[PDB]
Amino acid sequence: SKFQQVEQDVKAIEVSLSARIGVSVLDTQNGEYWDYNGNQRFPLTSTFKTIACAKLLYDAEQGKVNPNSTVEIKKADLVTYSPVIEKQVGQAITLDDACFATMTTSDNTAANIILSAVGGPKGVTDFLRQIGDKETRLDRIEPDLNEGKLGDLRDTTTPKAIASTLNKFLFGSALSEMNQKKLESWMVNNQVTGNLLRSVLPAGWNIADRSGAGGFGARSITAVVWSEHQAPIIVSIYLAQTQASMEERNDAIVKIGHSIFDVYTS
Repeated sequence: SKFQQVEQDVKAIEVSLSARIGVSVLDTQNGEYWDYNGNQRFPLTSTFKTIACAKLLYDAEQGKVNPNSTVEIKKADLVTYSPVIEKQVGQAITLDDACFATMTTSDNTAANIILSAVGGPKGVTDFLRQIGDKETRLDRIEPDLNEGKLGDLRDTTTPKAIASTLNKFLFGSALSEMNQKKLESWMVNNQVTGNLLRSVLPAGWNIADRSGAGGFGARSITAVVWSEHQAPIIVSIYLAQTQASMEERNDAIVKIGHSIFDVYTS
């Protein structure tokens, strides 16, 4: 009953936006969890980027790759929306800087550069299986992975699976404390989600997030929020197959986020 208002708000949105919507909330402090369509599948879109960069750090720890090695940027590699990389054609960028780029701006070419360095979609998926995520899967690179068609299993996750995976990445021991802080900082320094959860975040709270937008109205966000008096809470919100405008989909996320935060601020 704690999340009753949240459920009601999610139900109103699924009606008004005639959409498929899923939410998962994990309270690390007391081991509590709640979801609505938490086992349903939704397109990952840019929320996968966190996984690719987490794998870069993991692979680096094992010595599979040097995060400081550079990769040559060529004009033919450029894909839609690559603000950081489009200014560095003819130059070399380190894998670490490519992760900073894609995590803070969602730069798509930067994401493909990371994918080519960590075994591509197949390597990413195998990594997910190893950490215990049995649902999430990456199958294509940018931009094709954003198709978001109903029933397509490619490049999807469930609100609960990705929430659990983010929990392990940042608070488990798969990554060193150093790499956990690095991954966290990349999410904390995200520059492109000001109109989502950050806009309704309680005074004094912190947030590490990664969002996504794709075909057929796909919109989502995976975040971790916390404060001096509030242990980490993982939030996963996904919308799919809706004709709603981007503003309406952002509105949905801020309304749901607001209700979720209220559970803890009240």
